Amino acid sequence: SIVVKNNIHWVGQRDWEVRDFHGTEYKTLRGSSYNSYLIREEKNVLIDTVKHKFSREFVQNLRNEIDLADIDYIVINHAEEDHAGALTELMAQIPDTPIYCTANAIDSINGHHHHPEWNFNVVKTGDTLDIGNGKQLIFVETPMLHWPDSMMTYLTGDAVLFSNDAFGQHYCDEHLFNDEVDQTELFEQCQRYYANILTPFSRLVTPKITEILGFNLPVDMIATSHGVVWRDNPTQIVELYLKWAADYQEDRITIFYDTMYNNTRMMADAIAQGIAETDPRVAVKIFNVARSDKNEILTNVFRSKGVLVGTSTMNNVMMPKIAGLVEEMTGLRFRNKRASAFGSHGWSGGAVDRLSTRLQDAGFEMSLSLKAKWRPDQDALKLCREHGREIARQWALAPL
Amino acid sequence: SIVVKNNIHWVGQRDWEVRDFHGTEYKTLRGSSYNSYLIREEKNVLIDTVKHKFSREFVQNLRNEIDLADIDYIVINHAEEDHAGALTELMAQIPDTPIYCTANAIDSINGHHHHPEWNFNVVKTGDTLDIGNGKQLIFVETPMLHWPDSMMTYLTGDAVLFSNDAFGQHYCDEHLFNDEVDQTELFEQCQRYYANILTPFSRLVTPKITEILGFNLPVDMIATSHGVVWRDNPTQIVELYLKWAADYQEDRITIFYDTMYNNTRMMADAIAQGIAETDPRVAVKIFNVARSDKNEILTNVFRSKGVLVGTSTMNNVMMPKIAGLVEEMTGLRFRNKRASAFGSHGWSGGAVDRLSTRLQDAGFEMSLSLKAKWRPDQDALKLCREHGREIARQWALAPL
Ligand SMILES: Cc1cc2nc3c(=O)[nH]c(=O)nc-3n(C[C@H](O)[C@H](O)[C@H](O)COP(=O)(O)O)c2cc1C
Ligand SMILES: Cc1cc2nc3c(=O)[nH]c(=O)nc-3n(C[C@H](O)[C@H](O)[C@H](O)COP(=O)(O)O)c2cc1C
Ligand SMILES: [Fe+3]
Ligand SMILES: [Fe+3]
Ligand SMILES: [Fe+3]
Ligand SMILES: [Fe+3]
Ligand SMILES: [O]
Ligand SMILES: [O]
Repeated sequence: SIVVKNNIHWVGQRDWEVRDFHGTEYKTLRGSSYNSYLIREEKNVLIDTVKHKFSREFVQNLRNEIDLADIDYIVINHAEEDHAGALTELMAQIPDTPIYCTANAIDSINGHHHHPEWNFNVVKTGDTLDIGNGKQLIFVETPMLHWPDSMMTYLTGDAVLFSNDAFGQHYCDEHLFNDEVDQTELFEQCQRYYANILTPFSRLVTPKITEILGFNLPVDMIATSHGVVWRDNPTQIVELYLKWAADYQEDRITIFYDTMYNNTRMMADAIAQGIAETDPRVAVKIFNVARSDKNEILTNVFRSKGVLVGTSTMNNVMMPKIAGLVEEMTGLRFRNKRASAFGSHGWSGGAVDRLSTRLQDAGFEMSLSLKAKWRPDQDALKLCREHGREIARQWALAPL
Repeated sequence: SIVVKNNIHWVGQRDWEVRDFHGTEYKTLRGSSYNSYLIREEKNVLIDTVKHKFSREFVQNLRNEIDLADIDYIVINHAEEDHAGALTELMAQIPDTPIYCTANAIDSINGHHHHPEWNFNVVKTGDTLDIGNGKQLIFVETPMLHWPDSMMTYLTGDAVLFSNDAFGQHYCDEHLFNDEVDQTELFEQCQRYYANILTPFSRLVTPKITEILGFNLPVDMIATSHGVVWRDNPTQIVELYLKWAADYQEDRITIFYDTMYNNTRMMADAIAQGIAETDPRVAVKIFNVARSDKNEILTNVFRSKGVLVGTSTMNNVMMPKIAGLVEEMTGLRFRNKRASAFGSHGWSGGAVDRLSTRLQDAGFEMSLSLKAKWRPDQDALKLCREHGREIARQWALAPL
């Protein structure tokens, strides 16, 4: 194990090979980690666990650190499989150990493990737990961040905020602290995390952070359930969350599409040029949804002021990958963004209008659509380049 | 080149490496071919071409077979890129050569190539073209099979029906004739082709085949644009098309789903058991949409009497891959099929009802949904197994 601070010991699990989270909806390109902590004062407290597949390693490593019978309290900030998956394995050795968690946590913990006979202790915001030596744990309820059972645990004296998922990122490294890792790679994974997971709950992030800051509690470190431990200016990740939650957007336009014969692709490239030559301030990214990483697309959309989505008509409907991605954006609930649909068709078409409607349903302020028949000739590409001009002038953050 | 029959020479292109058709919406696991034919009587006629990427090889191989200036007529049964892609390359050497095709073909050919100065000859059903030696070509319009410009060309005397896409399949082999290849692999690719491409136009297949059979024209061979040439009982592929077009279905149920933590998967496996123990006559297939081949899924759905689609609730909506696949099935327009939605949720759910509605929009006759919270315990799995029982009894093709 690794010493986090004083009597705080990291007993989690690094996952270098992991590439798929939430099934296949979140690609972890730089691996991930599952942070579990063992506090050893007068009382011994285990905070969260690890993935189920590493349950055997978790219990064995935990034995080498401390006798399982000497563990007093178990804390579950979150009952998702990647944090409470090894719970059943552990409770088999110490079934009488009390479990501190939220009321919703009992529903989620029992929902996965089916061991309601366990000794649960429902906690709510303001509740405290003495561990001796003048130190105590303070619990803060954070429902829908990102789960109904989510909560944070604060350790007095050491000033360590166990935030679980919050302020975490999927980044695997042998070093434990934020000031010991690559800053660029760290920022990319942090932003990648919020944009794909916490975006729809942005309206709850600001008020909750304000509430926690209102407690006037000192924060020396922020120990999340994923990635590094924030010790050097740990409040920096909290500030980013404040910015990201405020309907974050840069002067950027993201264009993505699906194509069978590149007709729609040629439209996208023409649109980008029309934008770039109209507003040099705007950064432009283009992705083929079939050839690109879905999570990178969503991260840019989160950063963008507006997007253009392209699709060709296939059997009177839009292409499946485009339909699927739009369905996903509807769940993320992006705010204060604009959208414009485009694409090519053969005869009757109809996929472009279909897509435009669903983008509006997803919450985007819709501009006019751009349509073309078969492969665009020189005259058609002028219109597509013109469409980019019209979009750039409309979506301008400032004059000129 | 290879001799098909008498003065008919195959001048197409085999594609062993090809794995993606229509972008990435049709996986060609056994490669494919692009059949082009050169008829050499008193007149010389080229029927269709090949993919654009093989244009340089096509024109070069064609030169070795015949002088390009000695080619009298060019026939385009279909103006899709995989058949008329090398047209521009060829017309650059012989721009004065007449092109025979449908009225819609001119719109599609010009739409891709942008060379309207070419000498087009609009043809319609019943039109003939003399090539000498008592032989002539007969044109038959087949709109929406699968394109508005689609048509077939019949050669009298030799009794060869150039059907283009119709009765074709994506199967690459060094041997040219159907009686020279693996029959099982051939049938799989043929059924795979119709189910994924021609399903929505099934209402047009029967009447068109009836019309062609009404001409009382002899059929010795059927030369398609993809795969083998039917010479040994060539009308066998036509009979399959008659069966497949009549809202084809076996006593079979296809179950597919997407899952983040296998909760929905455990429901699917439980449902399958409940069905298998209720109706042994039914064949059952199960697929994870994230781990399976999309085209194999659609082929089974085409063969099935009904399907069960599973999804967990993710951000108040369904999983993208499931939403995307449902969008695709809506375009295929399956008929006389039944559907039942299921899936797991965390708290409020809603993805199951959402999916069930879209399945009904896709044309499926909807049965009751099956829902579960978190991971199903023993009592929950009984319900899922019970749901399979209720589905099996309802979807029974015959009593008991
Ligand atoms: C399988 C298939 C289905 C199609 N269905 C339609 C359709 O329903 N309506 C339409 O107007 N065009 C249809 N088309 C024509 C395409 O939309 C047309 O070729 C388009 O310009 C190509 O789009 P792309 O940018 O993806 O290459 C279809 C084409 C294919 C290959
Ligand atoms: C990222 C994420 C989002 C979720 N969103 C919802 C939701 O909006 N509504 C709900 O009832 N449950 C939600 N859940 C809980 C899951 O539906 C629950 O864990 C389910 O039982 C797992 O489904 P599975 O079969 O794919 O593993 C969510 C879970 C995750 C991981
Ligand atoms: Fe989580
Ligand atoms: Fe997590
Ligand atoms: Fe075609
Ligand atoms: Fe084809
Ligand atoms: O998590
Ligand atoms: O085709």
